[PDB]
Amino acid sequence: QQQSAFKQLYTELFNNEGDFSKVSSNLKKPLKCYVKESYPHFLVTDGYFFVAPYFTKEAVNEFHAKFPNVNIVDLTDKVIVINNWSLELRRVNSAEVFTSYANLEARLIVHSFKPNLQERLNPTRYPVNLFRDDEFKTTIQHFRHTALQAAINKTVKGDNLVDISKVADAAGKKGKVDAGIVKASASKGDEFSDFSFKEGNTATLKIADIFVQEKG
Amino acid sequence: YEYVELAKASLTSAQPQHFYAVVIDATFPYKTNQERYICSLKIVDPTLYLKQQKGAGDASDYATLVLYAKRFEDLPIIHRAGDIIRVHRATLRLYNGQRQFNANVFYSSSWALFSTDKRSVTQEINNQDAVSDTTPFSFSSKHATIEKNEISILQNLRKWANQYFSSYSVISSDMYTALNKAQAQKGDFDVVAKILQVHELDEYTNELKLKDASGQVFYTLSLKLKFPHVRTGEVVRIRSATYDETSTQKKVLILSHYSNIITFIQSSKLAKELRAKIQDDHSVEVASLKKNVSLNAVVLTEVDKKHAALPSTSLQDLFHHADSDKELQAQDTFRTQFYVTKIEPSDVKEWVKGYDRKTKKSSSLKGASGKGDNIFQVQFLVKDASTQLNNNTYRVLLYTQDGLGANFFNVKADNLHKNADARKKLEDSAELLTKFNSYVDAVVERRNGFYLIKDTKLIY
DNA sequence: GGGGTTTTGGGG
DNA sequence: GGGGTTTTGGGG
DNA sequence: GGGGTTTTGGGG
Ligand SMILES: [Cl-]
Ligand code: NA
Ligand code: NA
Ligand code: NA
Ligand code: NA
Repeated sequence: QQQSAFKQLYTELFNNEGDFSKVSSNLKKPLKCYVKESYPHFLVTDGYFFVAPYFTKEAVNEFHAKFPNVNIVDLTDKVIVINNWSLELRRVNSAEVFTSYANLEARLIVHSFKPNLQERLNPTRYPVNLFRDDEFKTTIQHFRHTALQAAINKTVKGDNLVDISKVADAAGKKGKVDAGIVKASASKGDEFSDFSFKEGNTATLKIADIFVQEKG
Repeated sequence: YEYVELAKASLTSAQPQHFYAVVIDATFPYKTNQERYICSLKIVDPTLYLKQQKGAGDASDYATLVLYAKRFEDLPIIHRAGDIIRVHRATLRLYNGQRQFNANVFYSSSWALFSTDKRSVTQEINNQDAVSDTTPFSFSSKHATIEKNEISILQNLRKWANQYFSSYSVISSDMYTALNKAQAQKGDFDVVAKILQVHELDEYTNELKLKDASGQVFYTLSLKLKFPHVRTGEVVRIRSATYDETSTQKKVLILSHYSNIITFIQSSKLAKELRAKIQDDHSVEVASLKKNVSLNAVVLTEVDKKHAALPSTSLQDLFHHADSDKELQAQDTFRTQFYVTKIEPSDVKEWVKGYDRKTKKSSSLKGASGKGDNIFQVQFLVKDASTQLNNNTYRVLLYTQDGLGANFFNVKADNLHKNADARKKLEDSAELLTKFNSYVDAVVERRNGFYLIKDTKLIY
């Protein structure tokens, strides 16, 4: 039994080809999470891991309406309740986005959240980046392995085996090692991109904009 | 500079004192806030190293050393227990009954590290010789001076360190928690275990497979940059680990930025005893092979003993740099690790072909014997951590006509169209090889631009 | 007081 | 000059 | 000091 709500949710999203409709319905309930940080990075925890929520322009406007006495960028150490939310898979540059792995990111899209101002939460372990977890990284590697193996079996055909004479009597034979490089897919660039999940799309606010909207 | 022994240092002076001591434990240097870094260590010497042994239980006694700095680079990275540290200008006080030496490196204090073994950890990793037995391998500030009179102090302390480590555990039982009791700990704890496997999870991270004296196996992530000294078969002390409650598929320890992984000097009695006592466990692997999806890595092969000291080379280097890098061009034999994405030819029955040694031609055995000597002509398409994100798969051959890789499958070449036993074993091997999380550890020989597997055999 | 530095006598 | 430090103004 | 950073958020 997975004690971490975020790990179970994100793992199921990846195990179901990034299809949010295929993830268990009994997991799409409101999320009560502790705000670890709010700026420069807004990070929330579930008592075990921290993830970065992605707020829609609607979500913040609604928040600023029902809660005028509350700045979002100052919610550090406070708790929030995400009533309406969705998850989606996105292709990113993991060298720049720390809340990602192997150029993939499962995003928590927030549509509606209420700040339970001054609610003291239970003592928990130090929160770690879900995208740095051994099992979760492995789960993402499995996801990539499946996509890669499927692409390779579709792309590579005809058994173009190296002729045995090339490696027999190689006394006076010299070759270049790049002769062993085989393209894995019909991808346009040097990066493998032949995935079947449809990259989710949704406009989200940059944490910097919400900072300006609250203190120019 | 006058050097004082640990138990003889003054608790009343509050004046800066100096000493030489053997380091037995240390946190990694860590940041506490916006301007401070700390490194905490446990130190011993001939006057302070063992608790009143009667009802003590051969537990180690020690002083503590807390080093404060404004920069990460001003603190010592302790990769190994048993080396020596020389400290200048430390103030001593009693902290909960024990002797605590404090030193502000950001002010006027300094430290220097000396190797007890012939080479420092970093010098062993890079295969370098030490300048001399009186040269510190690391030190704070822009300069370190060793006076003629210190030479005897250093030499005598080294001799003592070896006597101490070979006669005592040093890291006594009260200094760590058995892995099979890790789940019972309220917070963090320490570990002393043998590294059974170092699995390159990705470009920046190793996954260590650990097993301690209790027989329990645990995995933990270890950054390559942070702990470059991790080696299979070696015993380490892990300072500060926590039990991961959220890992369901395997037992995992979580490490923090202050956590440290420490090896032992050659003379270590504890390390010697654990290297011999703790033995390889494939119980996790065997169990995972029964599951459709294994979150646990399985190294399916083993290389010949004569190669167990050969350093590994990534696929990125093997296929993209072997014709341009000076060091790679001078070698024909390499060791590497990878996972198999696809095996060609697709039909397992065609893995064995008849080979005509005169014409250097192979042919299908569907028509049988008329093709010559039976050989394996298998072509693996592989990938690894170094080439994980690219759009390539790499060819690695198992062409056994000249003897290379003949016993890879533990199945002598035979007509697979006729021998059901051999065909079945190979089909099973094919499924294992292409399964997610299955990896191959192999030695290859470069021949006419291709890499042929040799001195490697499946162990499942 | 004492470093390293240049301030080369004096702030906080 | 400026730190850390305690010397709390002044050495070399 | 048996600990919690980040132009370092895969040494810190
Ligand atoms: Cl060649
Ligand atoms: Na001065
Ligand atoms: Na001066
Ligand atoms: Na001064
Ligand atoms: Na002063």
